[PDB]
Formats: sequence, structure tokens, C-alpha cells
Amino acid sequence: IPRFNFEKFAGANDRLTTQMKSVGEVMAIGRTQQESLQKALRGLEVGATGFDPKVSLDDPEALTKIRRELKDAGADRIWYIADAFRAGLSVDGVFNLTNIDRWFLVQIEELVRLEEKVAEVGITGLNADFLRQLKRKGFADARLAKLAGVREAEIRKLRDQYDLHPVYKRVDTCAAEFATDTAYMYSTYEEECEANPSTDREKIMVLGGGPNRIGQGIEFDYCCVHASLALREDGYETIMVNCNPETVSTDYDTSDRLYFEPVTLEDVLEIVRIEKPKGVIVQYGGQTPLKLARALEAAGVPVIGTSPDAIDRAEDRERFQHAVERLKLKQPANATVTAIEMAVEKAKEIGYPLVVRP
Amino acid sequence: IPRFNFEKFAGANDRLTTQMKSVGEVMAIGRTQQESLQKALRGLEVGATGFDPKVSLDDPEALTKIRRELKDAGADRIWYIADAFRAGLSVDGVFNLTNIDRWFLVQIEELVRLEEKVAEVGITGLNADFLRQLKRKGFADARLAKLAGVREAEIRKLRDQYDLHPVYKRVDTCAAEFATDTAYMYSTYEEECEANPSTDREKIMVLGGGPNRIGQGIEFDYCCVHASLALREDGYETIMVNCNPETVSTDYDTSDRLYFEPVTLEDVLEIVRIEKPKGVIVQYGGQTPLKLARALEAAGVPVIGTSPDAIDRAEDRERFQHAVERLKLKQPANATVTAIEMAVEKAKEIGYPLVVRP
Amino acid sequence: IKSALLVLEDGTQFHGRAIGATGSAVGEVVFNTSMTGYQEILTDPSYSRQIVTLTYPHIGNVGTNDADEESSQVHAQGLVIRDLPLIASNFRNTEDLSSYLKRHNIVAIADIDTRKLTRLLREKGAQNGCIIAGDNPDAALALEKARAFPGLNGMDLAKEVTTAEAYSWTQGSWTLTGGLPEAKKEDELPFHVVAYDFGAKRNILRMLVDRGCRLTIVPAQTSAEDVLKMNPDGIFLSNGPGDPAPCDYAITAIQKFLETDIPVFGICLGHQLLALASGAKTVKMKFGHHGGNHPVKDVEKNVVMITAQNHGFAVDEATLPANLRVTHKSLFDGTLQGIHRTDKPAFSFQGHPEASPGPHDAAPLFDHFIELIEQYRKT
Amino acid sequence: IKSALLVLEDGTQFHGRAIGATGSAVGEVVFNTSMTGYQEILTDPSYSRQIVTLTYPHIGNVGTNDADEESSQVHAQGLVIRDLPLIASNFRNTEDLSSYLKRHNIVAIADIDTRKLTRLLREKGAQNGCIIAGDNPDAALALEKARAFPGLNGMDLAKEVTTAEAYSWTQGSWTLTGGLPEAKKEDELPFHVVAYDFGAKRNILRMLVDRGCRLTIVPAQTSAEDVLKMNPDGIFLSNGPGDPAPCDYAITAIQKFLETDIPVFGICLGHQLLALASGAKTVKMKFGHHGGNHPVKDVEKNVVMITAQNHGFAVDEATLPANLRVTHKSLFDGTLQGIHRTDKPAFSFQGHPEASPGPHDAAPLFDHFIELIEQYRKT
Ligand SMILES: [Cl-]
Ligand SMILES: [Cl-]
Ligand SMILES: [Cl-]
Ligand SMILES: [Cl-]
Ligand SMILES: [K+]
Ligand SMILES: [K+]
Repeated sequence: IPRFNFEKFAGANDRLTTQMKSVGEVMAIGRTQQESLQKALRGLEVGATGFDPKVSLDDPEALTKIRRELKDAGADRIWYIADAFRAGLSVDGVFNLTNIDRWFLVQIEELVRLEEKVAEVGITGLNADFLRQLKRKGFADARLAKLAGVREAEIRKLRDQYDLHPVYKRVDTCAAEFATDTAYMYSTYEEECEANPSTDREKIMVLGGGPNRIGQGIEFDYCCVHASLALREDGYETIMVNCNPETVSTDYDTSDRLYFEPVTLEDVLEIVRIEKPKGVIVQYGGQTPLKLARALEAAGVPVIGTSPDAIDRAEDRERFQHAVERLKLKQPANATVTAIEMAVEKAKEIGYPLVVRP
Repeated sequence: IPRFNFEKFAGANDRLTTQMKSVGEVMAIGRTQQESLQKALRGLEVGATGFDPKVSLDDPEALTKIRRELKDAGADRIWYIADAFRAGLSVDGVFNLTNIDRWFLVQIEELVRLEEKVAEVGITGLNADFLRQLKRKGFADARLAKLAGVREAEIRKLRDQYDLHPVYKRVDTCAAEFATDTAYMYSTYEEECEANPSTDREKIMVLGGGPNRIGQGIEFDYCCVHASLALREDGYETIMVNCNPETVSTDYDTSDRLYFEPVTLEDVLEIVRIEKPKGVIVQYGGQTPLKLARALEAAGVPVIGTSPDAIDRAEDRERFQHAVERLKLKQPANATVTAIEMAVEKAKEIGYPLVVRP
Repeated sequence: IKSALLVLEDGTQFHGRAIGATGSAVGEVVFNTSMTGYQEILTDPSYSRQIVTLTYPHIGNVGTNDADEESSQVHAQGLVIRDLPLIASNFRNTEDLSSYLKRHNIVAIADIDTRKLTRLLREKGAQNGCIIAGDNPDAALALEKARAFPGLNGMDLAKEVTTAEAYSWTQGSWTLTGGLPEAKKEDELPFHVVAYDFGAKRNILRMLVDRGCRLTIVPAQTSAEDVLKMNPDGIFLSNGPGDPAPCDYAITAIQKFLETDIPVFGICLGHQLLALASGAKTVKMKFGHHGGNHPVKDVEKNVVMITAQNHGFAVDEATLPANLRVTHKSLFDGTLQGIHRTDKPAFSFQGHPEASPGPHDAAPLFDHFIELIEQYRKT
Repeated sequence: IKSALLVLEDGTQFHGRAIGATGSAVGEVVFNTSMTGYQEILTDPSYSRQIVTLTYPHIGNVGTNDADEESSQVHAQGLVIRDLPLIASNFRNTEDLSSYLKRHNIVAIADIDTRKLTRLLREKGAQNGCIIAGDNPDAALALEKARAFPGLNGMDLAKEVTTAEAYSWTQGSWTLTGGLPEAKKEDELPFHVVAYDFGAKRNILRMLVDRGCRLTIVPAQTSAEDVLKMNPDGIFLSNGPGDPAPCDYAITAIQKFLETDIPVFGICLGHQLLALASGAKTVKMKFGHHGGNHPVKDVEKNVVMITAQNHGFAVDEATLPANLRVTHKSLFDGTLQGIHRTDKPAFSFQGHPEASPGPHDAAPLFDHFIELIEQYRKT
């Protein structure tokens, strides 16, 4: 799935055409197309957990917007397609506007229908069979959580409860016709596991940044790779976690074990669950892995290097002002305004010119 | 199908609810629901030939309009439903919006699909096999013609060619388990004809006004009955053609032969075809039959009483002004203005106050 | 394009579309005016060797479901309808009609002028016919198959649809709320009734149990002796296909039953047997009675009932022994509908009190039976 | 819910979903790596008595159509897949996979870990197994059946799928534009080839016709004497199921041919048969070759071709008569893939030059055969 950054180019024509406008891409592998696609969506780093809606069900004007988005594709198209099914459009209807093969459309529609059942039965309706079927279609805990109206952890709790975990299969170039000594893996909800972790070595995990976007480029990957080469050279068993198909980090040669997966809490926790690494580096993949640091630590992950809290200390405007204070350092005049008039008065205080941060 | 008059009540609320707002109703009989439904649509006296589109296909806001019309029904909802299928809405989506049983919706959908074929293939594509299929679905000549880009008459000739004509069955209360001596018939595209016209008497045809509407009331129907009662007494074989379920005119007791059909050119011509009456009265049912006189005479229909042309002479604002002139009679100053500014001048001429007829 | 064709004895042809199984079907062609209950109609054993044509154009609007089965299988030889609905729209539907016919391997055509056909049957009378559903239906072959049909007249079909061994029935009727009830404990049912399976419709049975009867379903050719051994509270004689006249075994039996004081009640076919055993004669109708809007008068009460009818033979009123009183009569045609033995606790009805499908107007007829049983047990 | 179960000889179970007919299937289980060509594979006679597992997860994406049938029927004993798509999406489709399976009465299961199954067969070698599809699939029973399966080793299946009577074949290949061609006239085909039907794939015949051969398809057991009588321009030995070893009739006749100067060409089973008749030995492979991405080197030219493979037995290269020269080897496992008689116009390929499905890389094998024929006619 390509990754875009239109938001950064306000004045731009944001419709997809023959000239590329994409800034990067994500890749996913699944045993089925639904699994593959959903996994890709949740690894896209756009805040998607899958097919999150773009327009409300009760917006009278929704079908017009949906229609526009299907007919003339932008970057949100994939999400508008499920919204179309949600709103009563048929597969044939969607086909005529998008020209996307029905073979793919029918699959998205089936996901919507499943989402509808989840929403209906709520968390209670999530028995082990049903939940397993959902997982098998690539549904993220996060997406189920939303539909059921619970926190994501709640869905994950449930799986632990049912012992509903994924299995890891290996890439081998030959549909398993021959054995492989490489550990290039992906998760799926199947029977046989091929992870076969080692109990032997001290393992180090490195988390990548998913697809590149402006501000989250190759430079982060570069770091990710080095960590891996270094620690591997030092004798550590290096485990790389990333899903950007363009990078060196996802080259099987770069690490001991490569899990081509979405760099999400969900996905990472499952790998940790079976690898039980000595430590995890979250500081090198850019925003993506940073954002997950706290939850990981809290879920019991051995995050190594600068603590999550520390990072937080620095990222939080407030905590920071406090430290800079404490160290008797110079920091530009600042305020935290809530209202307009409040800002005018404060602005007076601070002094023009000003830097207004959202 | 109920008949409304919302245009006469500009300021009123046109949404359908639990308080009746219709002014009349038309009824149709068909060997099938589809056939029955389309016959009713064409006999509604609203300028419909069936499921004529209400919104354009290229209208970006069309899905919005359709949705509103579907969710909060007005008198046009039946049309908006076919528009929904055209636009790609599914039977389910339509259902969720209207709560109209899918059993009905699916049939409308089918009709839409067939409409599409027509449109595609054109008049060339109307072989006898298919044309017969369409007629059996209740399709009107006028309807198919719009679809094929030909005059209604072309479709009608075409049927003449293929010797494609309806058959007449009878109403008997018992599904043909018992014989009947009553001539209460309806048209269908079937095998066996039950019309069995007489060769015996001189027959007189009386054309009813269809569903009542404001200005086209029981008054006309009253007349219609009287024509029947009278001529029959006088020993003529009387044939009534009407489709208003409320009136005395559609009471089998009122004439010798009752054809419960749409008061259309098409429908009428079919009756005349097998009946071959001595004459037909079109001056008693109101605007409905009146508007058919010219066409009927042209198709060789024995129109008795004031000739269609004579009629036209009076109704035509120009034809008329002329004869009043010729009779040296008093008429109010008139003008036929095309442009605004023209009117103002022409106005000055005529003198205020002024009656503006469109 | 899946052709199908129907040809009558007379060589009248009907061209349509195939909606069921591939192949041919042959039997007597009949018309049923029932606007509802197609499933119940199809699974009515009485229809064995009959090709059914339904007057109501839309057959299949509500699909199908097990509870609407009047027997274990579809007994009708073939199905003829005007239109087969695009879909089934009913919360009770478990399977569309086409698939259902296909499932039960029934040959059936749609899209024909069922009206034309009905008028022909009503005017000219019943006619055997043949349906051929396939790639290129052979009209000649059809006519041949059609003419070759032996004919229901004098045909014992009862013996072809009856149960192999006997069995017990303790199940009551369906309810909207409860559906089809679990079968009643044997000790729970007051009376014991023995019922002759001449191609018995489940609803009859169900309505009996509903009334406090435990049942023993017996094969058609069961001997009176074998029966009387069971110490029956009453004896019941079901509906069923073909001619009642060639059913010697049962007539005989019934006669034996008639020497006893045992209460005896017959429905449809059973009514014809009861009559024959009584000394009357039967006759084959011109086209019969098939529909659910049939008025019948209880002459005694002078009241009318709307009834379910499925019968091609009748009891000639003019041959009635005197020990046989006329109870009911058809308001449509004057034909015989009910009889009571003047001398014995034995009575019968020509239509279907158990309906299904159809008006529940004639149900009370069962009540009378009970009345005879209760009084019998009083002795 | 529609259950299905797959049980192996070793007891390994796979629980899934029924996508084909209700019932059970037993046979040797194999895996095929072809990402496309499912129909062709299913209709390959060589798969007789075998349960086919497809490694590509989505099978049925394009539905099915007649042109993609490699024979008169589905020969696979069963089909095992990971996922049956919601719809078939291809202009060529005439029937969805499920429907097709049911139509051919094939027992098939979906929704199982074919990867695990594949790794299992690779690691441990082929295994017999049984699929049971129905209400409540008995795994113990499945295991019984699987364990009871006599197995392919020593089994002659050729005589099982061969044609009863001989016939002519003059139809060539399909084309996108034209589809399958009208069968050619005999005067339109220069050469006359006698082909032994050991479970021949239509593509081979079609391809042969494309090359100018009018064909006479003969029963597997047809005598050399009978053939010779026909004055063949060349003799063709088709592919086919089971062990080539037990086919004495064939080996015998080939040996006879081998005494003449008539060109002989064999594909798959035919290759095996040609080798046996020349004195070599055949073995049953651990798991065999079943796929469309199998590299085979033409040792003479040192070139590689991507091939369509479908075989579980092979010719042992270390028992090759000196009169048998090795022409091709598998680049995957170094197994024997081609041989040519050094002293006679006779050669054969272990793979499927006719592909269907798979790469057209090996088609030139045919050409060499035409060569021999033209030269033979020269004399
Ligand atoms: Cl017909
Ligand atoms: Cl008779
Ligand atoms: Cl499995
Ligand atoms: Cl071996
Ligand atoms: K027809
Ligand atoms: K499974």
C-alpha cells in the first residue's frame, strides 16, 4: 500500500494519477488476501487499524462524498470503499466507479459485514471461535476494540484468555517444497508455527519505522540497520522488525531473524511473546517505535536504552520546561493559551513575532 | 398506486405519513407483479411511462437526493427507488432505507437491469424474443422507446410486425375454476385470449379519466357512466375503459364490457384492435382522454362527437382568438410575450391588472 | 436458457422454463386454487402421480421450511407455475423453491399460461400429462409418455405410499412461538387411536394428538383383526392418493370395524373407504376439488365452512345406503362432503379438516370424533 | 456450517470446510506448487487416485471453463486448499469452482493449513489419506480408510483410465482470439501418429495436431502388431497415473516397436515406459515433482527450461542401459528427466512439454519428434 503526505502540501492536487505522489510504501504478507491487506493497513502508519470509517453513517451527504472519493481516487480511497459498503452501495456499484476488480471488492465487503456483526454482538459476542475467525481475516485487536467499544487491551486480553495467538511462517521462494535455514517470517492465524526461536543466545530486537514518510525517512532505517549489524557482530542474535519493502533493514541478510510485520504494539508483543528477547531498541526507527515505547514497557517489554519516561520527559513541553528550568538554561518565552483573547494578552507578554504550535 | 397533488400546494409538507394527502388512486391488474406494477405506473396520469428517471446519472449529488427520497418518502419515492438501483445502491441498502419488502425491491431491480440492456442494444436489439420478454414485464412502448431513442409509435409498429399483442383475461373471483358471463377484462402478454368480442352489435367506447386528481374529479366519471347507461339502454354495446378503482365507471354493472386498463394510447389502441367499435367517446373523461383524441384519430380510431381538431381549435389560444375575432366577440386584451422586457411593453399595451398564463 | 415443456394427452403444449430437476414427469394434471401453502401442497401424499398446476401466478414467495412439510417427501409428480419469484422473502424460509425442487428431484416448469391450462382442465376435465425438462425437450416423446399413462381411475395408490411397518405418533401442532413441539410422552396422551396410513398427512396426526390422542400408525393393508387386538379408543382412516375403489383390503377391514362399536372417523380417501364399506359407490370427478376456498355446508346446522379440498373422486350421493346420512355438501357444485352412519359411531368428511394449507373452518369435525371416543370409553 | 476433514495415514488431522460434494475420498496425497492452472491440474488423468493439495492459498479466483479441461473429467480423487474465494473473477469463467466440484462429485476441503501439510509431505514423503466431508466427519473412520488404501506403488492405473476403443484426434490448441479450434480434416494433417492412451492429457494431442499430426488414440493394452498394421508415421506414449512398472503389456509392445525404425516419443509415464522397455529401472520418489516452476537442464545444450512437472516415479539413472543416453536432468534434485536411445529414433521427457498448466519452455521437445518423423518418411 503506498504511503502519501498530502497534508504537508496544502495547495496540492491530491488526486491519484499517472505521476507518482507517494512518499513511501508498506508491505504485508498474509496467508489470505484479507489477512494480507488488513495487516498492510495497520502497518501503514496512518492511524489506521484497518478499515476505519471516514464518513458517518448518519451524514445525509455521505454518499456524495463517498461517490466522489471512489470515482476520483485520492489517498483515502481504500477507506472510502468500505464506507461505501457500509452505506448500501453494491459491489457492482463500487466497481463501476473504481474499476477495482470485484475479486478484491467482494473481500472488502465481506470484512464490512463482519465488522457489522462485531458491532452488534459486542465484546460478549466475541467467543473463541468467532474471534479466531476474525483474527484469521486479519482484524487488528485495535479495530475489534473500536467496534466493540472497548480498549484494545481488552481484545488482546481476550486472546490471551483463549490462547489465540498467531503462528509464524517462513518465506522460502518455493511454497515449502524445500527447507530453509533462513528466518524470514510473517504472522498468520494458522496451525503449524515455524518460528522455532533459539534458547541459546541473548537476543536484541530492533524496531523499524514502517513505511517512509517525510520526516521519517531512510536515515532512521540506516540507524536501524547499523544497530543490527553491530550487535550481530558483537555476538548478539539480532531480530529485525519492520515492514518497509524498500529498505535494507528488511533484507534477510541484515539480521539473524527478520519478522516482516506491522510495527504495532499488537504485532510486536506477539513476537516478544515467543522470542523473549533480552532487550528491545525503540529509539532508532523514528516516530513509529517511539510512540510504542511506553506501552511496550508496560506490557512488560525489555526496552533498552533511554527509558520511555525519559523520552517523555523530553517530548512533553511541560516536563521539559521544568527541566530546562532546573538546569538554569535559556528557553524562548512561552505560553499555553486555551482561548483567542487569552492568546492576545499572552502574546503581549511573550512578544512578537510568535511561533504558534498546535 | 395513490395519486397526489402536491404541486398545487406549494407551501405544504410533501412527505408521506399517517395522515392521507393523496387525492385519488389508480389500479392495475397484471399476470405478474412486475406487469401489474408497470401498468399502474403508466396509468397514473403523471406523465410516467413506467420507471422514468428522476435524477441524472452524471449528477454528482444524485446519490444524496435519492437517499433522502428513499429514507423519507414523498409521492415520488417509487421512481427514486429505480434511480437507486441505477446509481448502484444495493437491494439491502434500499431496504434499510425504505423498509419496503425485498420481495418487491428485487423485481424493480430486475426491471432496471433490463432497462439497461435495452438502452444498450437499441432498437436493433429488440428482436421479437426479447421484445416479448419486455412486454411480459409490463414495459410500455413509450418506455422502451425512450430507452432505445425512437418514437413510441416505432416500438408499437415493431410489435405490429412481430405480431406482438396482449391477450385479454377475465376477472371471475375464482381463478378460472368457474365460467363467467361477465366481460371484465385486463391485458397481459400471455397465450390464450379471452376477449371474444361480438360481431353482433354496434359498439360504443367510453374513455374514463384514470385516477382522480384535483380538477379531474368524479364529475367526469359521472358523465362517463351516463354515456354508458344511456347508449346501452339505446341498445348499443357499451365498452368502458378505465382504471380508477373508486368509481362507478369501473363497476362491471355499468357497461357491457369493462376493460380495466390504463387510459393510454397504447392500451386503448389494443382494445380497439380487437373490438373495432363504431365509435369512441373521448370528451367525457376529462383531460386524460382528451389529450389522446388527436393520436387516436390518427391511428384510425373512430372518434365520435366533437372532433379532435375542433377541440384543438378551442383549446389553442391562437386558433381560438381567431374564431372569436371571426365571430366578432369580446375578448380581453392579450399578448404572447417571450422576453421579460417585451412583456413590460406588451403589458403597458394590454393594461394592468394582468393575468399571466404559462 | 433451460427449457421445459408440458404436453397434455390432447397434445396441448405448454412451453416454459425449467425450475426444478432435469428429466421427465408423468401423471394426472390438476389445478389448485390455493394462493398460499404451496409447500404443504407439494408434500401432500394425496398428490402422488399427479402433476400440480397452481392458479396463483407467484409460487415460491416465501421459500420453504421443514415445518411446512406434510409428509417426508414431495409426492407431487410435477409442478406447473406461472412465475417463479426472484427470491424468497420470509423469516421462515430455509430454502428457495427452485433449490428445494431440485433437492427433491422434482420436474417442474414455470412461465406457462397456467390460466389457459386451468380453463382447459375445467372445461374438458382432467388430463394426464407429461413434463420434459432438458436441453431440447421432445414434444413427441412427451405426448407419447402422456398418452401412455395408465390413469388414476382404478389405480390403488394408497398401497404405494403407506408405511412399511407400523409406528407411534405423539406429536402435536406447530405454533408461531413454539414452532413444532417435542413429541408427547405416551402416558401423557389420554386416548389411543389407530390410524390407517393411506398416505396420511402429518397435520391430521398432529391435530389428533392436539386432542388427546396417542397414535399408532398402521400400514394400509393392515387387518382389522390385528387392529382390534390393540384395543383402540377409536380408529382413524387417513387421506391418500388414487382410487378408493380398488382398495379391497381396507374396505373389508372397515366393514369388520363396522360390526364393532368402535368409533370410526375418515378424511378424504378415508371418507370414500368408509362409504364403500358402507355400501355406497364412488365416482371419479370431471376435474375434482383442489383449493382452499371451498364452501361446504353442514346441512344439519345450516352453516357454511370455507374448506381445504384435494380430491378427484367422490361418493355418489344417489347410491347411499340408508344407514348413511348426508351431513355435508359442497356449495360450489352440490357434491357430497360428509356422512354419518345412522347405526354406528362412524362418520367421515370429504375435504380436509386438518387443512394445512387452508382455513381452519372444518377443524371442529375432529371434536366430534373425540366425542365418540370419550363416550365409547364411557362404555 | 459444512464440515470436512482430512486424515493422513500417520493420523495427522486437518479440519476444515467442505467445498465440494458430500462424502469421502481416499488416495495418495500430493502437493502441487502451481499458482495458476487449478482446473487443468484437476482434470489431469495422471492425478487418478490422488488427493491434490494446492500450495497457492486462493484457488478458484478465475472459476472454471471447458477449454481448461485436460480430459473428459476430474481425475483428482480430492482437492485440498487453503481458501476458496468468494467469487470467480475472469471473463473466461463459466462456473465457480465449488459448483464445478459438486458437479463432478468431487470431495473437497478448504480452510486448512496447506503449508503444514506441504512441509509434512516434503519432510516425510508421500502419504495416503482420506477426506471426509459431511455432517459429522468421523476421523477414526477417515484414518481407517487412509490406512487401508493400498497405495500407488505397484498399482497399474493406466489400464484404468485408458480409452475402451480407439479413436481419432485432429483438434489443435486454443487461442485467446479464437478459443478451441474446430477439429482439422484428415487431409489437413501430414503425419499420422499412433498414440498410446495411458491417461493422456488433451494438450499433448492438441499440440501434436498443431505440429501436423493426425492422431489415432489407442487403448493402453493395444498390441504392437495391431499398431504396426496401421502404418504409423510415429508412435506416441502418453502420460498417465500410477506405477509404470506393472504395465507389462505396454513394455512388451514398446520393445517391439523398438525393433523397428519407427520414431517413438514418450512423455511422463511414457518416458518411464520407454526406459523400462529399454532395460532401465523405475523408482517411486519420496514425494515426487508437482509444480510449474521446475528447472530442468538440457545437458547437451546446457540450457535450462522452466517446466510443468507431475510425477511420483522416476527412472533410475544409475541403471541406464548404455543404449540410453541422458538428455535432461532436474536442477532441483538432479533426478532423471530426459533420455534418448543412442541406437534408435526413440526419446522421452519426464515432464510435460505440453504444459497446461505451466511454462511453455519445454514445448520444443515436440519438435524433435517431428524431426524424427519427417526423416522417417524420407526413408
Ligand atoms: Cl403456455
Ligand atoms: Cl367414475
Ligand atoms: Cl489445519
Ligand atoms: Cl521403489
Ligand atoms: K411461456
Ligand atoms: K481450520
